[PDB]
Amino acid sequence: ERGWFDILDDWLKRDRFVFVGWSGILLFPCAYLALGGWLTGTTFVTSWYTHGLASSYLEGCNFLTVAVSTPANSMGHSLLLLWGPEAQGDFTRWCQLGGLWTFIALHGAFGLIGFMLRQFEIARLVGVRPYNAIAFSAPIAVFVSVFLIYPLGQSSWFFAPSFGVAAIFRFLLFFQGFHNWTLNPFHMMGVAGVLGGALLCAIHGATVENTLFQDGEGASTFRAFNPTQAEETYSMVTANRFWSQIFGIAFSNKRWLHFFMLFVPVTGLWMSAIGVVGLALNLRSYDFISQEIRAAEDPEFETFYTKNLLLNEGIRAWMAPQDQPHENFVFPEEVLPRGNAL
Amino acid sequence: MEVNQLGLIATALFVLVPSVFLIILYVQTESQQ
Amino acid sequence: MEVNQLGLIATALFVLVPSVFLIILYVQTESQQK
Amino acid sequence: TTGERPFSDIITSVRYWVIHSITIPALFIAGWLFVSTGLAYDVFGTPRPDSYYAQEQRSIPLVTDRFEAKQQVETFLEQLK
Amino acid sequence: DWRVLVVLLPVLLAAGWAVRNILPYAVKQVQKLL
Amino acid sequence: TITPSLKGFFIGLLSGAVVLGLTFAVLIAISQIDKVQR
Amino acid sequence: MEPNPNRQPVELNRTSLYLGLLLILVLALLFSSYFFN
Amino acid sequence: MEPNPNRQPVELNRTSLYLGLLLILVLALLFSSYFFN
Amino acid sequence: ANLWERFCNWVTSTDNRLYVGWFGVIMIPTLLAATICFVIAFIAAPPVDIDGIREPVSGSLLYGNNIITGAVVPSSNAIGLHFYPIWEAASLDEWLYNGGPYQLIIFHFLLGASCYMGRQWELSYRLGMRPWICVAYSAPLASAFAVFLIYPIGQGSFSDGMPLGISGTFNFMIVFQAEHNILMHPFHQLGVAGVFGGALFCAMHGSLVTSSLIRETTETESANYGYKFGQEEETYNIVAAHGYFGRLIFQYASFNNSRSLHFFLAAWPVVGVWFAALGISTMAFNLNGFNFNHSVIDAKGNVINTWADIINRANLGMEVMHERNAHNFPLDLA
Amino acid sequence: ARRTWLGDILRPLNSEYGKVAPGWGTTPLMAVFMGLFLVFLLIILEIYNSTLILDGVNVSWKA
Amino acid sequence: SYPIFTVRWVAVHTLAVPTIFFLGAIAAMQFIQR
Amino acid sequence: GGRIPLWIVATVAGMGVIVIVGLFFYGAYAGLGSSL
Amino acid sequence: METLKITVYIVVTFFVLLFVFGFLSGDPARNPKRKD
Amino acid sequence: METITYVFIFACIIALFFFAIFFREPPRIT
Amino acid sequence: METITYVFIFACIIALFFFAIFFREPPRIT
Ligand code: CLA
Ligand SMILES: CC(C)=CCC/C(C)=C/CC/C(C)=C\CC/C(C)=C/CC/C(C)=C/CC/C(C)=C/CC/C(C)=C/CC/C(C)=C/CC/C(C)=C/CC1=CC(=O)C(C)=C(C)C1=O
Ligand SMILES: CCCCCCCCCCCCCCCC(=O)OC[C@H](COP(=O)(O)OC[C@@H](O)CO)OC(=O)CCCCCCCCCCCCCCC
Ligand SMILES: CCCCCCCCCCCCCCCC(=O)OC[C@H](COP(=O)(O)OC[C@@H](O)CO)OC(=O)CCCCCCCCCCCCCCC
Ligand SMILES: CC1=C(/C=C/C(C)=C/C=C/C(C)=C/C=C/C=C(C)/C=C/C=C(C)/C=C/C2=C(C)CCCC2(C)C)C(C)(C)CCC1
Ligand SMILES: CCCCCCCCCCCCO[C@@H]1O[C@H](CO)[C@@H](O[C@H]2O[C@H](CO)[C@@H](O)[C@H](O)[C@H]2O)[C@H](O)[C@H]1O
Ligand SMILES: CCCCCCCCCCCCO[C@@H]1O[C@H](CO)[C@@H](O[C@H]2O[C@H](CO)[C@@H](O)[C@H](O)[C@H]2O)[C@H](O)[C@H]1O
Ligand SMILES: CCCCCCCCCCCCO[C@@H]1O[C@H](CO)[C@@H](O[C@H]2O[C@H](CO)[C@@H](O)[C@H](O)[C@H]2O)[C@H](O)[C@H]1O
Ligand SMILES: CCCCCCCS[C@@H]1O[C@H](CO)[C@@H](O)[C@H](O)[C@H]1O
Ligand SMILES: CCCCCCCS[C@@H]1O[C@H](CO)[C@@H](O)[C@H](O)[C@H]1O
Ligand code: OEX
Ligand SMILES: [Ca+2]
Ligand SMILES: [Cl-]
Ligand SMILES: [Cl-]
Ligand SMILES: [Fe+2]
Ligand SMILES: [Mg+2]
Repeated sequence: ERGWFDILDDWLKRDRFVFVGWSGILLFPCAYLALGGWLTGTTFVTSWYTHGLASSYLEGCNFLTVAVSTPANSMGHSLLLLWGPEAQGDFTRWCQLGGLWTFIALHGAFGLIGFMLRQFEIARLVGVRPYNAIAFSAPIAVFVSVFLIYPLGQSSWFFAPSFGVAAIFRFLLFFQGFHNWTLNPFHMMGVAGVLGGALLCAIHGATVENTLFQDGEGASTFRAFNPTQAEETYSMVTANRFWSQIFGIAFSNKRWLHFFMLFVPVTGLWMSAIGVVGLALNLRSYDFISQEIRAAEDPEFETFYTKNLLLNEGIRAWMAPQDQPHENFVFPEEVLPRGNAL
Repeated sequence: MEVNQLGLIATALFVLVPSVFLIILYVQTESQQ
Repeated sequence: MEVNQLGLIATALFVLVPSVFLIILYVQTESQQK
Repeated sequence: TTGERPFSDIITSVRYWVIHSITIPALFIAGWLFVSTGLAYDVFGTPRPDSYYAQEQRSIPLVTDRFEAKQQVETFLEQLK
Repeated sequence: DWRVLVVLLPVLLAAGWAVRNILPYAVKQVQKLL
Repeated sequence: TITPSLKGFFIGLLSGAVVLGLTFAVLIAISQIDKVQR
Repeated sequence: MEPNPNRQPVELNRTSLYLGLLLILVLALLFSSYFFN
Repeated sequence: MEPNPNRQPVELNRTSLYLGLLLILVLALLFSSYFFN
Repeated sequence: ANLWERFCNWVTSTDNRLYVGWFGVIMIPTLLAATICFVIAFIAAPPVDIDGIREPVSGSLLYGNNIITGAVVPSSNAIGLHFYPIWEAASLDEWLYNGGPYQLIIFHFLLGASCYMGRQWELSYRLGMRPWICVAYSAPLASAFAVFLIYPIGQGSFSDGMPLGISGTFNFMIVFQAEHNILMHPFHQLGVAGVFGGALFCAMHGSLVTSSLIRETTETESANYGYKFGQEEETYNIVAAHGYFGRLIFQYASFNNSRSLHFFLAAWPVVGVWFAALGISTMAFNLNGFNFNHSVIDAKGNVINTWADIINRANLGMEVMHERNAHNFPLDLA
Repeated sequence: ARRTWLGDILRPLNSEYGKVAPGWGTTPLMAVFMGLFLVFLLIILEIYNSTLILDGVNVSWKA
Repeated sequence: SYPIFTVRWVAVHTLAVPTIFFLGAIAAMQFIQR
Repeated sequence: GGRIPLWIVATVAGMGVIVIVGLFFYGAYAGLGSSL
Repeated sequence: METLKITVYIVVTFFVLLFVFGFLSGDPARNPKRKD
Repeated sequence: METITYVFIFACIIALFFFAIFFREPPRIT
Repeated sequence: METITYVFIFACIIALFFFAIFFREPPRIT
C-alpha cells in the first residue's frame, strides 16, 4: 500500500514549477554549494597563501581574473575537508589553504551525478527514452578526467584547473607548453567533435528555417507552427535535393540525422577525456621521434613541428618560476631561452 | 627518416581489418532476398 | 636475424587479401534466399 | 499551469513592492557594510592592501607543510605585525 | 563582534518587516493546508 | 588512542548524518502534510 | 539438429558502409603519423 | 533506367571456402620464409 | 533555341546531379586549381623561406613531413603583400623557394569559397526555398578570410597568414596568443561560447529528438527504419520532448515552437563564429585582448600577481622564442 | 529441450525464476549494510588520503 | 487564490537573497583604495 | 494584482542593472585593480 | 612565363565574362514561381 | 613507405567520395 | 616477428582442420 516511502515519492514528483524528484535530494544541495562556493570565493577569497595570487573582487580582480584557485602543492591530493587535519575546523584557515577548491570540485562532481540522475528520472516519468542522460555522459567524462583524474595523476590538486576565466586560460597554455596537447590525436578528435557539432547545429537550424512550408500569411514565420500539429513544418525532400546538389550528399532519414547530432559532439568530448587521462601520467603525444633524430643530425631541417617545440620551451622556462612557486625556481637571465633581440 | 618499423603493418591492418568486416556485412546484405 | 623488413607485411597481405575475398564470397552465398 | 502564482502578477503587485522596497535595499546595504566595516577580510582571511608583505619582505608566504599548514599561516600573519 | 550585528541588522529588520506584511496571508495559507 | 583526525572523522560523520536526518525528517513531514489527492 | 529459434539476419546498408569506411580511413589518416612516429 | 539482364549471382560453398583457405595458408607457410629471406 | 540559351539553361539547370550555376562557373575552376596545387605541394614541394631570412621550412611529405607536421608554407616575408603569381618568378624553382604555391592556393580557395556561398543562394532560389543557408555559411567563410587575408593585410605580409597544415595551424595560434592575447579578447570568448554552445545544443537537440521518436519498429531492427524519406507526418513527438526538457529546467526555459528552436540552433553558433572571425579581423589591426598586467598593486606598490600575470609569463615565452632569427630590433611591431 | 544427468541434478537451482518475498522484505536490513559499507569505504579512503591518521598506521613505503 | 510560500519561492530566494547581498558588497569594493 | 505596469518594472530594473554594471566599470579605473 | 601570363589572363577573362553575361541573361525569371 | 602510406589513404578517401556521391543509395519517397 | 608469423600461420591451419572436419557441410543422400 501507500507507506511513508510512497507518500514521499508522491510529494517529490509533484508537477511544480521546479521539479524536485528523488534525484533532487542530491542535485540541489550539491549544485547550490558548488555555485555558491564559486561566487563566495571569487568575491571574497584570496590565493595568496596557495599561489601568491590575488583572485577575488575584494582584492581588485575583475570578472575575467577572479578564481577559486587550487590548494598549495604541499597539500598533495588532500580532500581538505573543513574538519580535516589541515584546517582542523577553522573556516578562515580552510579558505586560505584552498579548501573551497575541493569543496567546489567535490560538490560539483556529486551535483553532476545528481543532474544526470534527474535526466533519467524525468525521462522515466514522462515516458521518453533516456538519450539526453546518455549524451550528458560526455560533460561528465570531461569534468572527471580534467578536474579529478588529471591532478590525481600529477603531484597534487595544485595542477588541476583553478575555477576562473583567466585561470582556465593559464591551464590551456600550460597544456601547450608542457604537454604539447595540440599534437595529441585524442585532443584533435575532440576538436573535430566540437567544431563538427557546432557545424551541424548551424547547418541543421539554417536548413530547417529555409525549407519551411508556408503555413501562414505572416512574413514573420514563427507563428505558423502548432506544437500539436502532425505535419512536418519543413520539407525534408527539398532539403535533401538542395544539399545533394550543393555538397554531393544529404541526409534523407531524420532519425539518423538527429542521432548523428548526438553522436558527433558526444564522441568528441569522450575522446578528449581519454587524452587527458594520458596526460595525468605525462603520457603525452609530445614528439615525433623520427623528426627529432633527423633534426638533431641536420641543422638545416625545419618543420612547423620543430618550430612549435621552441615555443613550448619558451613557455616552460618563462612561466615556470611564478606558475610553480613551490619549486623555488631561480632561472638566471643568461639561461633563459630567447631568439635574437626579443 | 628513422620511423617505427611496425608502423606500416599497424596502419595496414588498422585499415584492412575493420574495412573488410564492413565489406563482408554489406555484400551479404545485398545478396539477401 | 637480419630478415627482409617487408617480409612481415608481405606475408600478412598475402594471407589476408585472398582469404578476405573468399570469406566475402562465402558469407554472401549463405545469406542468399534458400 | 503548475499552480504557483505567475511572476508577472507578483512583481506588478503593490504588496510585492511594499515588501521588497525594504528587503532588497536592506540586503544591499548589509553586503556593503560587510565590506566597508572590514568584516569580509577577517571572515575569509583575505589580505588588506597593507597585509600582503611585511615592510621589507619580498617573498610570498607560500604554505609548504600539509599538516602544520594552519600554524604556518599563523606564523606568516604574526610576521606582519 | 560589533560588525556582525551591524551587517545582520539590515537583513533582520527586512525579515521582520516582510513577516509583518505577509503574516495574515501566511497564516491563511497555512490554515488552508491543514 | 583516538587521534585528533579520528575525532575529526567522527565530527564529519555526525555532521553528515545530521544534515541527512534533518533533510529527510522535513521532507517526510511535508509529504505527509500535503498529500496528493486521488 | 533442431534449429535455433534465436538466430537473426544481420544487415549493413550502403550508406553505413560508406560512413564506416570514412571513419576507418580518416582514423587511419590521423593515427598513422603516430604509428610511424 | 532499365536494369542489366546479364547480371548473375555468385556463389562460394563452404567446402570451397575451406579448400581456398587451405591453399592460401599453405602457400603462405611455404613462401613466407622467402619473403623474410 | 540558340546555343547561348541552351548553355544558360544547362548552367542553371535544376536537374544536374551537382548544381553548376553562374557562381559555379567561377567556383569549379578556382576550387580545382587550388585543390590540385595544394595536393601536389603537400606531397612534393621543397622547403619555403617563410620568414624571408633564407631559412627554408620544409612542409611536404617527400621532404621529411608526416600528415601532422606537413603544410603548404606561407609565402616569404620578403614578398610581404606583393602579388606573386607564377609569371612573376624567374623560374618555378624560384617560385617554390619563395612560397608561391601558398598564394595561388589561398587566392583560388577564397574566391571559390565565396562563390560556394553565392551558389548556396542561387540553388535555394532555383528550388523555391528561403534564401539564408548562405548566411549561415558566411560564418566559417568569414573565418577563413580572417586568417588567410585580413590578418596578413593588417600585419603587412602573407608570411603571417595561417599555414595550410595541421602543425602550422598550431604555430599560428601560439604566435597569435603571444602577440594579441587572444584568449583575453571578448570576441574570441564569444567564439568559444559559440562553438561550445553549438556543440552543446547539437547534442541537446539530437538527444531530445532521438528520445521522443514514435514507436514504429520492433526490438530487432534499427529505429531509423521507422522514418521514411518524404513522409508527411513528423517522426517524433515534440510535445513529449518539450514536456521532458521543460521539466528538466523549468517550463519557460524550453522551446515549444520548432521554428523558434531551429532558428536558435542556427543563430547561436553563427553569431558566435561571426564574432570569432571579427576577433581575428580586428586583432589584425592590433586592437588586442584585455591587458591586466600588474593591475593589482598593494599599499606600498608591490605588484600582486593575478592569473592574468601568469598568462603574461606564458605569452612572453612564446614571444621571445618565435621566429628566433628574424628580429634585429627590440620591439615586434608586426 | 534436452535432459542430461547433470541437468537433472542442477534443475532445482534454476527452477524459481521470478520468486519474490512480499513487499519490502529485507530492504531495511540491506540499507543498514549499505550504510556500513559506505562508512567503510570512507574510512579506507581517508586513511589512504592521510585525512584520517591513526596511531600505528604509517601510510608509507616505510610502513 | 494562490499560495505564497512554495518550493519555487524557496528556490527563488536561495539565489536572489545572496545575489543582492553580494552586489552590495562588490559595490562597496569599488571605493577601496590601496 | 497588476497595479504597476510591467513595462515600467522592466525599464526601472534594466536601468538599475546599467547603473550597477556601470559602477563596476568605473572601479576598473579607480582604487584596487586600476594598476595605479 | 609571358605565355603563361597571357594564357591565364584569357582563361580568367573567359570565365568572368560567362559569369557576368550569365547573370545578365534574365536571371530573376529563373525561378519556379513568379517570373518578372 | 610512410609517404606512400599517407598518399594511399588519402587516395582511398577521395575514391570513397566519388562512390558516396555518384553511387549512393538513391533517396526514394516511400 | 618471423617466428610469430610462422607459428600463427600453422595455428590457423590447425584451426581450419577443426572446422573442415567438425563443421563441414554434411553430405546428404538426395
Ligand atoms: C546531498 C547533499 C550533500 C552531499 C552528497 C555532500 C557531500 C560532501 N560534502 Mg557537503 N553540505 C551539504 C550537502 C551535501 N554534501 C549541506 C546541505 C551543507 C550545509 C550544512 C554542506 C556543507 C559542507 C561543508 C562545510 C563541507 C562539506 C563537505 C562534503 C564532502 C565530504 C563529506 C563527508 O565526509 O561527510 C561524511 C558523512 C557522511 C558520508 C554521512 C554518512 C551517514 C551514515 C551513512 C549514517 C551513520 C551516521 C553515524 C551513526 C553517526 C555516528 C557519529 C558518532 C560515531 C560520533 C562531500 C563531498 C566537506 C568538503 O567539501 O571538503 C572540501 C566540507 O568541508 N559539506
Ligand atoms: C540536503 C538538502 C537541503 C536537500 C534539499 C532538497 C530539495 C527539496 C530541494 C528543493 C529545491 C530548492 C528548494 C532549491 C534549489 C536550490 C538551487 C537554486 C539550486 C541551483 C541549481 C542551479 C545553479 C542550476 C543551474 C542550471 C541551469 C538553470 C542552467 C540553465 C541553462 C540554460 C542556458 C538553459 C536553457 C536556455 C535555452 C534556450 C536552452 C535551449 C537549448 C536547446 C537548443 C534545446 C534543444 C531543444 C529544446 C526544446 O525545448 C525541444 C522541445 C527540442 C525538441 C529541442 O531539441
Ligand atoms: C561542389 C561539389 C563539392 C563536392 C565535395 C566533395 C564532398 C565530399 C562529402 C563527403 C562524401 C563521403 C561521405 C561518406 C558517407 C556517406 O555517404 O553519407 C551519406 C549519408 C546519407 O544519410 P541518410 O540520412 O541518407 O542515411 C540514413 C540511413 O541510411 C542510415 O543508416 O550522409 C550523412 O550521414 C551525413 C553525415 C555525415 C557527413 C560526413 C561528411 C564528411 C566530410 C569529409 C570529412 C573527411 C575529409 C578527409 C579529407 C582528407
Ligand atoms: C514554453 C514556451 C516558452 C517560449 C519562450 C522560449 C524562449 C527560449 C527559452 C530561453 C529563455 C530562458 C528564460 C525563460 C524566461 C521566460 O520565458 O519568461 C516567462 C516566465 C513565465 O512567467 P509568468 O509570470 O508567466 O509565471 C507563470 C508561472 O510561474 C506559473 O506557473 O517567467 C519566468 O520563468 C521567470 C524565471 C524565473 C525562474 C527562477 C527560478 C529559479 C530556480 C532555479 C532552478 C532552475 C532549474 C534547476 C535545474 C538544474
Ligand atoms: C561556500 C560555502 C558555503 C556556501 C555559501 C553559499 C551557498 C553562497 C551563495 C552565494 C551566492 C548565491 C552568491 C551570488 C552572487 C551573485 C552575483 C555576484 C551576481 C552578479 C551578477 C552580475 C554582475 C550580472 C552580470 C550580467 C550578466 C551575467 C549578463 C547580462 C548583463 C550583466 C552584465 C548585468 C557554506 C556556507 C554552505 C559552507 C562554507 C562554504
Ligand atoms: C580479418 C577480418 C575478418 C572479419 C570477419 C567478419 C565475419 C562476419 C561474419 C558475418 C556472418 C553473417 O552470417 C550470415 O547471416 C545471414 C543473414 O545476415 C544468414 O542468412 C540467413 O538470412 C538471410 C536473410 O533472411 C536468408 O536469405 C538466408 O537464406 C539465411 O541463411 C547466413 O546464414 C549467415 O551465414
Ligand atoms: C582487400 C580485399 C577486398 C576484396 C573485395 C572483394 C569484393 C567481392 C565483391 C562480391 C560482390 C557480390 O555481388 C553481389 O552478388 C549478389 C549475388 O551473388 C547480388 O545479389 C543478387 O542476387 C541474390 C541471389 O539471387 C539475390 O538474393 C539478391 O536480392 C540480388 O541483389 C548482389 O546484388 C551483389 O552485391
Ligand atoms: C564586363 C563586360 C559586360 C558589360 C555589359 C554591360 C551591359 C550592357 C547591356 C548588355 C545587355 C546584355 O544582353 C543580354 O543578353 C542576351 C542578349 O540578347 C539576352 O538574352 C537573355 O534573355 C532572356 C531574358 O528573359 C533569358 O531568359 C535568355 O535565356 C537569355 O538569352 C538578355 O535578355 C540581354 O539582357
Ligand atoms: C531510504 C529509502 C529506502 C528504504 C525503504 C525501506 C522501506 S521499509 C517498509 O516501508 C513501508 C512504508 O514505506 C512500511 O509500511 C513497511 O512495513 C516497511 O517494511
Ligand atoms: C595550361 C598551361 C599553359 C602554360 C603555357 C606555358 C608555355 S611557356 C613556353 O616557353 C616560352 C615562354 O614565352 C615560349 O618561348 C614558348 O612559346 C612557350 O610555349
Ligand atoms: O613574421 Mn610571423 O610573427 Ca607577425 O610579429 Mn613580427 O612578424 Mn614575425 O614576429 Mn612576431
Ligand atoms: Ca594608501
Ligand atoms: Cl615560430
Ligand atoms: Cl626586426
Ligand atoms: Fe531538428
Ligand atoms: Mg577598483
